[PDB]
Amino acid sequence: MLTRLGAIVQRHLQLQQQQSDKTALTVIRLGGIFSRRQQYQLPVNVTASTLTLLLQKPLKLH
Amino acid sequence: MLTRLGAIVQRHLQLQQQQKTALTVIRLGGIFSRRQQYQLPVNVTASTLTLLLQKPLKLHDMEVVHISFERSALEQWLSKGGEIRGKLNGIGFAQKLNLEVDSAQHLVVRDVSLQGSTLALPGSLPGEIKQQLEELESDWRKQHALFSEQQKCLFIPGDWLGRIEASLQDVGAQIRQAQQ
Amino acid sequence: MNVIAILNHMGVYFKEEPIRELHRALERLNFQIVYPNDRDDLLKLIENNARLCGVIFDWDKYNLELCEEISKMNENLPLYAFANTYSTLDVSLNDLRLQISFFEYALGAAEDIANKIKQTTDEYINTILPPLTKALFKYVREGKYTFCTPGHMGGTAFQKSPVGSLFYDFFGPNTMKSDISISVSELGSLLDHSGPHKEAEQYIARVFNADRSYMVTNGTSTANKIVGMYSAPAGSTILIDRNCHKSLTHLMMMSDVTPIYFRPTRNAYGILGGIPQSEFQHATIAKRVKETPNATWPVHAVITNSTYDGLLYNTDFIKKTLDVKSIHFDSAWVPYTNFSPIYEGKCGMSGGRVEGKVIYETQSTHKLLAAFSQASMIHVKGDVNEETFNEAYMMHTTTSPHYGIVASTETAAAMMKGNAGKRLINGSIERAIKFRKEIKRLRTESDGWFFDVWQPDHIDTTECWPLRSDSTWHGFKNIDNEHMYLDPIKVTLLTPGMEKDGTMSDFGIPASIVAKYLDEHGIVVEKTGPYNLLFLFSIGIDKTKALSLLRALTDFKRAFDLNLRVKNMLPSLYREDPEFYENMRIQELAQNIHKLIVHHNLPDLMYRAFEVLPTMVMTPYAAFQKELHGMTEEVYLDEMVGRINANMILPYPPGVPLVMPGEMITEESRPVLEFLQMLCEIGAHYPGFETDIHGAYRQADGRYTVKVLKE
Amino acid sequence: IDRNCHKSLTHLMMMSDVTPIYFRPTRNAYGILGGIPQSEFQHATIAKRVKETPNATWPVHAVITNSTYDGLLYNTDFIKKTLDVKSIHFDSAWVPYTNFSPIYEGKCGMSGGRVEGKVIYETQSTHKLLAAFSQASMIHVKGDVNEETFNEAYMMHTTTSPHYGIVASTETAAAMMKGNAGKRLINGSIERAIKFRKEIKRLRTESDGWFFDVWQPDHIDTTECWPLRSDSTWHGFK
Ligand SMILES: *Cc1c(COP(=O)(O)O)cnc(C)c1O
Repeated sequence: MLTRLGAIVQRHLQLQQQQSDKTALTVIRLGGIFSRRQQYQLPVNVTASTLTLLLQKPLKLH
Repeated sequence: MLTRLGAIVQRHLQLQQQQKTALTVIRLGGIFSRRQQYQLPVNVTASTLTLLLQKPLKLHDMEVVHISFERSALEQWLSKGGEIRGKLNGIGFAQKLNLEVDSAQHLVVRDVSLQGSTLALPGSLPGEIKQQLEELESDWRKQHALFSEQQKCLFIPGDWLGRIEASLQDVGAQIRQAQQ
Repeated sequence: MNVIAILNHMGVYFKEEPIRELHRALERLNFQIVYPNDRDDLLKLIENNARLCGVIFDWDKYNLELCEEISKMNENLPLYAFANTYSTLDVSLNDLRLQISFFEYALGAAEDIANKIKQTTDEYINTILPPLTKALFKYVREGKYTFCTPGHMGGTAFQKSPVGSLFYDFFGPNTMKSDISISVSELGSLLDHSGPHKEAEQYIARVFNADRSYMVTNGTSTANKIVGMYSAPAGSTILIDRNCHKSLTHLMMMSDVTPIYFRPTRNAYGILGGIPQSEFQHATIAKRVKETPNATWPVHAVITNSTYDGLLYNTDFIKKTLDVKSIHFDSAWVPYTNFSPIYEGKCGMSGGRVEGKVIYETQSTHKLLAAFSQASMIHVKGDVNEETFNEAYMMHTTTSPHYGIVASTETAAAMMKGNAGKRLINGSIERAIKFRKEIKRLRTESDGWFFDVWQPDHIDTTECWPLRSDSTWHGFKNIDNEHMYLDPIKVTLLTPGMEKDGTMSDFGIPASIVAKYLDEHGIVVEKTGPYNLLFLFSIGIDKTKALSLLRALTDFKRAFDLNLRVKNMLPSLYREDPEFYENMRIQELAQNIHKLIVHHNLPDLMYRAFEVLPTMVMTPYAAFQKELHGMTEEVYLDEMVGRINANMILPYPPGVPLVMPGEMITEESRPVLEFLQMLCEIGAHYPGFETDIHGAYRQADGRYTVKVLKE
Repeated sequence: IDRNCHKSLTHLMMMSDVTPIYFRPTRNAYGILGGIPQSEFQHATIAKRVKETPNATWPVHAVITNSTYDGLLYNTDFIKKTLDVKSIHFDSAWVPYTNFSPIYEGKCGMSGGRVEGKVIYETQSTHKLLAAFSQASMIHVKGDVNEETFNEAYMMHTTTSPHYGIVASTETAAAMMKGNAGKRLINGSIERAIKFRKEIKRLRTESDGWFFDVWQPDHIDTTECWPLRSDSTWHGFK
């Protein structure tokens, strides 16, 4: 069922990456009295130890 | 018991080397502006202890032979400061005395004539050692009582009785030396 | 900076006349003119005179004897060489950093030449200075903002009070105007780490070979606490060194951690050795975890490299064997292990980036360099959490720091770049080795006793002397080879009084008497005690202070051999007790103290009191929680054996922590009590030689007092 | 701890395992916050927030921002009697002069005497509105409390090698104000401030158009601290 569930997630994420221009990712720029800024990821929107991310223009990695 | 008696006897001699009769005022570490003091540690533990003096004085238009202070009130005056209140001859109310610190680390009670009077504490096995020694001694008597009833077994060699009894008498000879 | 040098004389008139015209033009802009003689004269006007910035010489006379020697001392030094018609360069002048400014021998144009020298000198000032210090000097002459902090505003409030004018005239107008806070935008903020402060950290780390460096404005004691608040959460395990500092003691009392103490080596003279290589193994560290209650895997390690005496370690073996992702090297005494070929691979910054690990260093700035007080650095070699490690800096530094210290902290890093900075480290080493040879030369040729230097028998080489296993000068039993190194600039003087096997002798003079004699002439002894000494030979110790130390040592032998009086030798000691020191000579006091050392047995009660570590019952953080409520009692000096102490014992001599605040003294550490009773019976019969222990105050009968917790 | 706290006071609550209780100071519409009302200092108001806040016992310390960042003094004659806190703190980081003038009596913690059973702690800033180098402050203690415990926290934050150039200037600020020659700087700054306040109202009516206004009562002829009454419209505090 793992090799079959991956095909369902692949088909589900295929229709979600086509309309990914509605909401993107944004990291805060904390400063005030501090040096280098901090970087983080999605908050409670992903309740799992392995979160997923979608990209607009696909590239050839590895 | 060797790992227990060997530590209690080692702890007994550790406390005996720690300790006519005078009261030497001691200090503490840290960083403080003025000078804070404190009473004796394990030497005195009572709440309403008494203190003796050498040369008697005339305090409050009367003589006194012993002055008693409160342990709860002595810890505050010697640390926070202010004034101390102490009764005379163990009776009456806690009147205010002219007590201050001495250069020789003593407690000089001043009067109306600016006289010196060095205070002292009355003379007397710690309580911590006695609590652990009596519990260990009772355990040795229970183990020796079991052996002093089943030693008549016929199926036991005779050469083994010379080493089992010697191991019990060696522990008993050491537990009776520290309690002297 | 206004010295102009004009070397040599051609003898002709068409070349000396422009020199005479330029002599009257440079003096109008405040410049000193000097006339050196031969080639060796100009070389002495650079090493001894640092305020020189102009060298005028003929290009067609010494085109190779000057361009090579000057390049070996300064790279950006302007060279106002005058060329001729048939002038050219040389093939051996391509790999040399020089600044040559060509001119001519034209009459009447001497005024235009003076304007070019002044502008070139201004370019030299704006180049060697960092952008943080350069912006601070320019803000005084141009930046004039009102309604800012502090309230003095360049010394304005001091000009309205009679008592304030005396304090303003002491420093200077440029001193008060340089003290600015975060109310300036063109200079940035120290805590913000942006603008000039951003490039300043990348400049210091590049000079001292590091990835990222900080500018601590609260002394070295603060930099040691910032690292401890990173790899030590509320409930972990650290590997702190036994030979720690008072700053590291408070670090263990503020974090709820379980530290593990090591067992450094030592000899009989009191010289602190080092930690053996067996303690850095994996089976040794994991063995103490199960034996110590409430302790997990250590995630931080603190190593005192070097110690207070001056003995470096081997970082090439610790970075591979010690499996700790947070190793700390307290380099608070060696801020020079970089610009010298005899220090490669000996510190934490020397080498590459170790994967999975990182090196921490807290180099002191106002100790052996040149800067204002309350200055330190944090050297990081690797990848750390800057988003969290910086949070510990704000807990000890205010939001309005003093920029006068920041300008001097970065200045020490700017004084090291180039050949002008490399000669400061090597110059102190050459003066130290020369001082070491003068002791052995005046030892055999002399007639009687003489001081000795704790050094090997062969000191002809110029490098760090390793502590081998087949030597007798170090006196360490079973020492690891290629692990302990000797600091050349840290000269340890050994006074005659002991033997080579660790025993005593009949004739001997303690080091405490010699330390009081050096203070009469102004020489402050860094470390003293039994039969050892210590002096600091940093970059600020010139040849005057080095030669003056030997003269004071030779005068002590003359006053001791002739048997003089104490009043006619030590006037400061005589004023403490003129009645007792009346009919006493220098030989009577030196022999009475030496007999007390043999009688009370000092070397034996000291070597056996530091090896056995006290039984640590609870963590040092739990001991401070009982003091906050008021549960601290008092016991005698002999009643402290068997209780939980609250303060750290720092006995002098030597100067190492005896019992940590939170450790119980059991019967296993028997020489610990015998060491405290030995110092009290010896420092209670002669004024001036009292016992100095940070934790045991002097009373009125002889026995000292400590502070423990309640039962 | 007071609600209008500084960034330095924020890190203090993150280093000590304590349960702070925040107040609700008064405020208007111009962004100028007033002060904590007198109802918050009562015994029925403090004890009400203890039961509502889990893991909280009887408060033993109180931090009061007096004055605030804008400069609004409170009334210490009423706080030292109603507020039942043995350790009341006054963040006097903006008024290092409430002593050298008779129009500042009974307005700070140092004015008056020693409160029986209470202590006053103040952190008066030195390099803010005085004359000294940077990194300088003072801690005023008015009472008979434990000093060794309060002294151990000083060495944990301050290094063992202080800078005497700042210590010489920190004490100088206390010497420049002593005597009549120093008191003229406090009264002189007040006279120059009142004169600047009158120049705004003078150049407002005589001008032709809009002009700046000073947040001050309609009557500024007196030379003292103008109280915030309830029958006025300049403060705007409801
Ligand atoms: C001297 C020293 C310190 C104290 O340095 P400061 O910058 O003056 O606080 C801290 N640690 C060590 C190892 C020292 O030798």
